Amino acid sequence: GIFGAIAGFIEGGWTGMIDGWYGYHHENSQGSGYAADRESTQKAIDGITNKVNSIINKMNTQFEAVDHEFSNLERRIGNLNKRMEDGFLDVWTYNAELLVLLENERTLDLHDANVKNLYEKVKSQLRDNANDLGNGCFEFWHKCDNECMESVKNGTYDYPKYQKESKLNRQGI
Amino acid sequence: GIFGAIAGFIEGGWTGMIDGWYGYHHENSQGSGYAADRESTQKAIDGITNKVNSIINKMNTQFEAVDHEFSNLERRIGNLNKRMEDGFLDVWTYNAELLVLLENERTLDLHDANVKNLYEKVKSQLRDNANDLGNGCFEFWHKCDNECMESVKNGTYDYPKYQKESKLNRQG
Amino acid sequence: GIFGAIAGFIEGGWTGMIDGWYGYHHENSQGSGYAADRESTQKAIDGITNKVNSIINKMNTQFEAVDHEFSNLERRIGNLNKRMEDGFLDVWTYNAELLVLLENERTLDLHDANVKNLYEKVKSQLRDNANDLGNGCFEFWHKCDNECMESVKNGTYDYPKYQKESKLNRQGI
Amino acid sequence: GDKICIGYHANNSTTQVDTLLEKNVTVTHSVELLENQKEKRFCKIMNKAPLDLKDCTIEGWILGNPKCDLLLGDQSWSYIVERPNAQNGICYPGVLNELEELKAFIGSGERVERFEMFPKSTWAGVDTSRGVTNACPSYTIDSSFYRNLVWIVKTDSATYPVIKGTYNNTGTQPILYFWGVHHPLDTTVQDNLYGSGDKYVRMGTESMNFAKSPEIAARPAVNDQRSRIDYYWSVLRPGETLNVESNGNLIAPWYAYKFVSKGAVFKSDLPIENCDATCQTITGVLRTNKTFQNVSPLWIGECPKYVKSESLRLATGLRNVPQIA
Amino acid sequence: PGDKICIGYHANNSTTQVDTLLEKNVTVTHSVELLENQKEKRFCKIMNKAPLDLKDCTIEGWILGNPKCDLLLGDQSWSYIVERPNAQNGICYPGVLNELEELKAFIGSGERVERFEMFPKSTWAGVDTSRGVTNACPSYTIDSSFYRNLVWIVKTDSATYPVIKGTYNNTGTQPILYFWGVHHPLDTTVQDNLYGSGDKYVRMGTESMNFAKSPEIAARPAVNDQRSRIDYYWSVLRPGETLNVESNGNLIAPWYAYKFVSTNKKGAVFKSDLPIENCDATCQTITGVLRTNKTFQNVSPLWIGECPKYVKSESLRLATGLRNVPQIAT
Amino acid sequence: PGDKICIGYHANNSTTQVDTLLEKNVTVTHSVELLENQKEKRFCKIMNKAPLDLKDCTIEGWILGNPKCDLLLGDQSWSYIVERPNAQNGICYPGVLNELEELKAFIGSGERVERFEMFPKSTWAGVDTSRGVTNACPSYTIDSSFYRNLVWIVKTDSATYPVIKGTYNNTGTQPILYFWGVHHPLDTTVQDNLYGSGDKYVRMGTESMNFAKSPEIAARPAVNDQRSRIDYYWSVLRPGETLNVESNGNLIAPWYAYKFVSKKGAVFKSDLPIENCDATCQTITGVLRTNKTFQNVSPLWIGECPKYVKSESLRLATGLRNVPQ
Ligand SMILES: CC(=O)N[C@H]1[C@H]([C@H](O)[C@H](O)CO)O[C@@](O[C@@H]2[C@@H](O)[C@H](O)O[C@H](CO)[C@@H]2O)(C(=O)O)C[C@@H]1O
Ligand SMILES: *[C@@H]1O[C@H](CO)[C@@H](O)[C@H](O)[C@H]1NC(C)=O
Ligand SMILES: *[C@@H]1O[C@H](CO)[C@@H](O)[C@H](O)[C@H]1NC(C)=O
Ligand SMILES: *[C@@H]1O[C@H](CO)[C@@H](O)[C@H](O)[C@H]1NC(C)=O
Ligand SMILES: *[C@@H]1O[C@H](CO)[C@@H](O)[C@H](O)[C@H]1NC(C)=O
Repeated sequence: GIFGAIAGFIEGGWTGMIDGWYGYHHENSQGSGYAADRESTQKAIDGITNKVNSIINKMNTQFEAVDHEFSNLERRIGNLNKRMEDGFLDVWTYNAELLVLLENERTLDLHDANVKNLYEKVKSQLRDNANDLGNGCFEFWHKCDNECMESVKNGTYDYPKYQKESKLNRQGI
Repeated sequence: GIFGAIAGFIEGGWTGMIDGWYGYHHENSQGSGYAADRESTQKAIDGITNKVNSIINKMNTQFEAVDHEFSNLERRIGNLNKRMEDGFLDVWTYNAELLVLLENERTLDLHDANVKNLYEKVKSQLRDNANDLGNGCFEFWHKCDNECMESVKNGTYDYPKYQKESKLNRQG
Repeated sequence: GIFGAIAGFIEGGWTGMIDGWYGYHHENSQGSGYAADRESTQKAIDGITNKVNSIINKMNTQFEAVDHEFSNLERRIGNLNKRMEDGFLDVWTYNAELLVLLENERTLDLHDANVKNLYEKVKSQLRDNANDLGNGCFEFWHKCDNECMESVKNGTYDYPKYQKESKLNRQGI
Repeated sequence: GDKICIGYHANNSTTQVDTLLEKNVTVTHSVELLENQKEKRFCKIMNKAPLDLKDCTIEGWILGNPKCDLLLGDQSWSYIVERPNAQNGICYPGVLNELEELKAFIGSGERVERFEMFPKSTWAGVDTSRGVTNACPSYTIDSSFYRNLVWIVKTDSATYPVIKGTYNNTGTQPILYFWGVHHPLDTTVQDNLYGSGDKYVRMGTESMNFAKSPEIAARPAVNDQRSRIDYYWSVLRPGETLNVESNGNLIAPWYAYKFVSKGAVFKSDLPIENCDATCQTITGVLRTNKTFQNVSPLWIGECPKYVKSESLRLATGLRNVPQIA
Repeated sequence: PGDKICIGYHANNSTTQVDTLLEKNVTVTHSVELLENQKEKRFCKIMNKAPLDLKDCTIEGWILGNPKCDLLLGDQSWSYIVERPNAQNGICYPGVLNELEELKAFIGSGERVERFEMFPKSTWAGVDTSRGVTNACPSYTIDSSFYRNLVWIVKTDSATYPVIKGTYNNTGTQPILYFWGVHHPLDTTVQDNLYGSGDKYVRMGTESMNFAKSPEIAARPAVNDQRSRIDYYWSVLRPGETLNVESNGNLIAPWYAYKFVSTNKKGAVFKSDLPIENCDATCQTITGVLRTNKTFQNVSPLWIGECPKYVKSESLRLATGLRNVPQIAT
Repeated sequence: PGDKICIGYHANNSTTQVDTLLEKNVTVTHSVELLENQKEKRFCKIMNKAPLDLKDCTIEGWILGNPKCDLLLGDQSWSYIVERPNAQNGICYPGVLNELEELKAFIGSGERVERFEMFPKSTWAGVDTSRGVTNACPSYTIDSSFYRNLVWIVKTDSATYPVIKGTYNNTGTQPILYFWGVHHPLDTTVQDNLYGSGDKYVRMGTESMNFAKSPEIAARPAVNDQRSRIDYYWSVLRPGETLNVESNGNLIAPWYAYKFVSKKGAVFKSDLPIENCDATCQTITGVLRTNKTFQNVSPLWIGECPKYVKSESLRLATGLRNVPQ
């Protein structure tokens, strides 16, 4: 997709993550789970809701066609009315259909970007204390606690704290 | 942000950086301060200026209402004129308002991308001679001179020149 | 450009890469050459083709102007016809011209993105088994023959297989 | 070792959107913006019933064709429904002049109030009681006339004198009224009904003048009539006065309407039912919260925007890529 | 030397440029022009139907049967009409063709007409059919003639111009387009000489229509050496309808008329001097044929057939490839 | 402890906000308002050309030459017309100015008129040209006057009213706008006193125009103490065209007419002041002095104005999201 994450280097989504659009999956000696990142999810919900409402608001005008009759001496003005009314119909049908195609493209890209930025947020915290498997997964070189997992998620990961354990594990391999 | 830098991993802006949209904040034994990246700033200004003038240029035609008079036997054509003029009014009003909302979204994204690409430009210069902190900041593993800071800003940073000094501290 | 690859950290294009939009250039003891990344180019072709066909389809109505005559007591309705036809002419001229400027901006960005994602994809496979030379080029810290090159292009590069060799050479320098 | 992975939501949605780049994309969440569904009936709008004209056209109603008596009084309406096969209109053949403008003026109202504008006593020394025709039966009388007009004829013995009438609109509401001019087939019918000599119908107000005289000739038979009536309508503004003067061939205004006051006239066969609506189209009621609709551009009340589209579905969710089980 | 792999993109020898919101004159590797600006400066057949060339005749001259328009006389089938800007043969006896614009609109709507005698000269009794010709309306052979579709009726040697009557009942399934006139003499003397003394009228009716007119006698500035005028009129007798004609005098009677078939095409009346040739078109504009697959065109808003959308644009080039950044060679 | 270099973005004291599709009220560092909502409440010259202030006269009062409209009388050139809504001097003798709306549209298209004597009074032979005044059309100085561009022709003290005739050949370069009328007495007594006995007509014609009218005698309601009416007419004599006039009685003759010279025309109906000011864009509600692209002031304007839209504000972000510390 344009940021390359969704249906990209993260090949699939998670039916097991039901509480958010974007999330973390973890496994550790204490268990495993799928959990949404609430801030990025809620921000995205607020934006998309706003996009939908803005479009609805912008579209809330109506062009009104009319029931008027015209005589056998009014072919010109009768046709003028028909061309006028068909004209606005074609303009608005165009405006709505194109807007939908364009905004659907850009909405999917916004989701892709939010996933991508989440992934980069973790990768810059972990540095060489973890190994990039593919598919947006990292394997820690150290034991990573539930508390450690929460620290990666809320951006408080203490790299130095695990640097020695990590290096020792890294090259033992 | 869509590129995630502005109001993102770079949490705030710099009131101190007065002379540019995007740029650098350094700190060293000689002091600290701000410097705009001149090339990316001017390219964004050129782009945004073009966008504004394109919009103004495309919006340069006008539909003209007339206020002709209509008799008491001309209710239909009088109404035809009114609906006609109101119709073009509603299309242009829609065109202007929607374009401004859309373009405003894209312009903020563009600024966000320019910041991100600047951050990656530096990042790839510095390599492991510096630690990438979470926040668009890099902490050097070596003493970085005002001259050193300048070369980072100019794209002329010399990684091998500081590689061994950096290795020492990065491990020591 | 917005993703910063095209005319960016990769300064120029390749006239020699003739089979695709986005690609690899390689050099090794066996030889040197250009090869398109088929998968990313073909997806871009499908997408851009769909865009072009969508624009064409949404633009496939026509306002119709008419040959009608008006008499010297029909100044008002003659001007009404004129202002109406010109009105739809101006709306459609605006729609088409703005759409082209807009979509041209976004199509160049889409290409920029596909190049950057292809670059990042290789970068994350090679890790520290290769050295960034700048301009989107990596120099390997190990011998990388034609099958090795192919595996980078295929997404099946084996970092463990070459990690000892590349680590030894990284030291030697 | 321990894993942390970054990812996104999937679900069992099979609902698709299209994109400039890609068609048929399954997404986890989305909103349809277009309404394509309608109740095929007419309902009240603003808790106000529409006027069903039934077997009468607008002409039959407002001129008062004798067969249109069901519609005879005051009427208040939210819109008008005229059935396409309605057979009671202009029964005595002729042209209702500026017919299209009359239909638009009537469509812009919401109420009329019928009242006697010119009592028959207004016109002295003529006969006001013989003005009937087999072209205009009621359902019970083989020869009748419009309830809103009087076909004046000369008295049995006397010549047709100059008749005159005035009506002064001292009210606050405009008055819609009607008159006509009889064009006999023959000089014989002409002399029988009216005097010998040149005849005229003249009318005026502060802002309007009318003058017409009979165009005697045989036209093709319509409801057995080779003669014709030219019908006319006008609107007497509050404060205005109407003067009427004629020496023959006048089809006089009798009853008129105080007229009050978007309006609509729907030509349709749909039934009017005991129901309420907020959006009424010519092909049915929309009961919806959607932004667009493909039902009809012709409506009354507050309706969504008409477009030719089949569907306008906006992705709100992401691309749906659930695990293959 | 160390083994290399590099990531990059296509360049080519394209010198073709596009504009975007952010930047003008961007050279791109691939692009599509969406707008057509080329045309063939001629008229061709549409739906394999030839258009009607009125040549040196206007639309008025044609359907009234101006004697000089005999080339077009009769039966006509067309996909559109071409009227030359300086056609000389129109209304030869001066006067107004009433509701002209709405006539031109009605004719444009049609696809074919069949000429036929509507009222034979015999229909009118006690009057002289033969004498109605004028120098204002010559043919290309006789200097004094009259429109083919009308009879200018005159009273015979007797003082009286009698009441004349004519009926036509349309039993045919097709509307009939027909014409008549009322003659306005410059003076009372000409009025006396041509028609009976006293009040004159022309009255006509159908189930749906009425018409009454009397002569309006006055001297008017000379046109074609005539200070008298004719009021010309037209109407359409629906299928099943009957026409009654009655006149005291001053009648220019309908003689020949047209069975009229309306079309499912637009259709059009192009005022133009461009040549008609034996060619085929899908899209015919008033300034020429478009023979194109483009979405947009800048040739003309006026056309018949299937044309691209008209815009004022000079060019509408969509980028499809990417920025073209070829290596500099010296 | 280590030296640092940080990448970042501008912030500032801006409290100016924009809206986007995703978010409302976004504070941005730099922005531009594309819409103009301010105006000067007055009328100004346009291409250094003053508009025509009709003052206490309607367009009708002006070009028929109502006696109280004398200030207007003579040549005029203008950048647009201002008609005051309460102007009281219009058609002073009651009647209809036929094809009025179409006259108002033609006058609007013009930039200048030159008034000239089209038909000297001497043109009409055997009639009285000095008595055609009325107490319904007073000047400021006399109780009984008439339109300055027309002559109300009446019988010479010794009967009868003869056939009168006049011709004018437009040899000039410019179209001519002119006027005439037909008098419609309330009585046959007024008819006989002013004009002859006998059937009266008013006929006019050019190479391309035909006109014929005869009087329609009847009493209309009193307007300015007149139950008679005048039907007023206008036309345009093209260059090279000749006008023939011929009447028997009841003709209100063309006397003075206008050489008419014809961009964008404007007739503004407004009470706003005309000041000694210059402008490029004039709206019916005032001057726009502005560089902006859009305006929410009025759809009715003359000059080079911004495009009219119903928007309150159209502010484009140019800078970025403002996040000061
Ligand atoms: C049917 C008929 O009477 N035709 C006459 C014709 C008409 O009577 C006339 O056009 C109505 O006024 O008039 C013709 O003679 C013309 C003269 O009336 C006129 O003074 O000068 C003309 C040439 O300058 C011409 O002589 C005509 O128009 O041809 C004779 C025709 O038979
Ligand atoms: C026209 O023709 C039909 C069929 O002959 C006939 O019934 C009808 O009466 C005709 N119209 C008149 C007025 O004769
Ligand atoms: C390229 O530039 C020229 C002038 O600099 C201009 O006329 C042309 O429109 C530009 N090309 C486009 C629009 O692609
Ligand atoms: C805001 O900034 C401008 C330029 O720095 C300055 O002139 C102005 O005084 C400041 N405004 C305030 C907060 O008063
Ligand atoms: C009007 O004047 C022109 C030129 O002086 C002349 O040729 C033309 O005959 C005149 N028109 C008439 C018929 O009076």
